[PDB]
Amino acid sequence: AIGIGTLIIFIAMVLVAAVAAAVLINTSGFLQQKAMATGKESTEQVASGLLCS
Amino acid sequence: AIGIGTLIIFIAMVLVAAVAAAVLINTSGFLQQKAMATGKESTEQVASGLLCS
Repeated sequence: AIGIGTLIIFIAMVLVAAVAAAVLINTSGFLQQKAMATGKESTEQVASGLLCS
Repeated sequence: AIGIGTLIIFIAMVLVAAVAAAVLINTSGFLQQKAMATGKESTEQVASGLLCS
């Protein structure tokens, strides 16, 4: 009798961990974009300019 | 984390020293002209003349 239930709740544990992992993976992706963008943009700003002759 | 910023501000140090150097170089140029001019002119003045016979 006991055995049956153990299996069922095990399935839930798996799925819930999976769902949480998805958040972390996705979020890391979302940040990767902006992280790079900010650095490149900021460098181009400080480095570039024109000079009166 | 720290490394990133060090690089960026280094760039600024370079450019600011460059801009200051430009002033000194240019200014020296501006003075070179007048310095010479004054000497030549002044000599020609003291040396030249006419005499009644």
